[PDB]
Amino acid sequence: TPSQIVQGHNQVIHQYFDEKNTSGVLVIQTDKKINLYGNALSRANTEYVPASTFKMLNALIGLENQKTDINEIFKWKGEKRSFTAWEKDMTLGEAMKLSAVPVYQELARRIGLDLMQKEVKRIGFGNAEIGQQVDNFWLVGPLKVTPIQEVEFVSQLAHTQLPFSEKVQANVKNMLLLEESNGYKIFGKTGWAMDIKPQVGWLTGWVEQPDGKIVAFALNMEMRSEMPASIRNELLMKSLKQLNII
Ligand SMILES: *C(=O)[C@H]([C@@H](C)O)[C@@]1(C)CC(S[C@@H]2CN[C@H](C(=O)N(C)C)C2)=C(C(=O)O)N1
Repeated sequence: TPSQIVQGHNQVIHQYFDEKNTSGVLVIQTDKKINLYGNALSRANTEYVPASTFKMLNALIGLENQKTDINEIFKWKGEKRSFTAWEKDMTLGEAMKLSAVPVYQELARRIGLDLMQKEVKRIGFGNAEIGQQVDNFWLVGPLKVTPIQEVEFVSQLAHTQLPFSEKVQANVKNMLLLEESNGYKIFGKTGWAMDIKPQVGWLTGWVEQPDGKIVAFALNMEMRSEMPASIRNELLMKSLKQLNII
């Protein structure tokens, strides 16, 4: 009789990250209970730059302080953008789905350094430090946040418990919908800080199950330039399936 290796979801997710030859953590929160998965659990309490995940908070601050509205069309003013898909006029919500940096730089500059630092410190996001550069403080420092802090933030968003108006949080939630099928909804925001070393990849969001239960997640991993952007989505979805969340 041979031995049998018993692969629980903890071992599977740890080895999912090992297979990509990188370090990563998946933070899960539901019913005010947080679980850690992956091959680098100490990442969960390490500060990283939020990169494009900060768009969620940018949008909340801009809508709450009436610097924009969900129907405003941000015009493409003619510079070569990083992707041709970004070279069009679009709303805040379309820019959220596309992670269209220049729209959120326009919004950040409307908010202004003063209001932004004060709203970020009021929310208590991460180390709550934005420095003097209002258009990149979430990409190159000084703002940093742990994956646990991101799961706590996004779970509050999903529950409309952040210190913002209900309608503002509801509108930002609708910008983050990624997938709907069979009574499940998945919301989230990817991020990838390429200019810092080591690079950091994010995928933060939540699942709404058919009975309404919310299961929030923050995936955080080291990226390398040869990786496809979809590696974050692949690792998230396989792990969510292994955990029976979807
Ligand atoms: C968000 O974090 C990031 C901001 C910081 O620019 C943004 C908008 C770009 C990317 S992907 C990035 C651009 N092209 C690189 C690439 O694919 N290769 C081949 C290295 C990485 C993202 C993202 O989340 O994917 N968002």
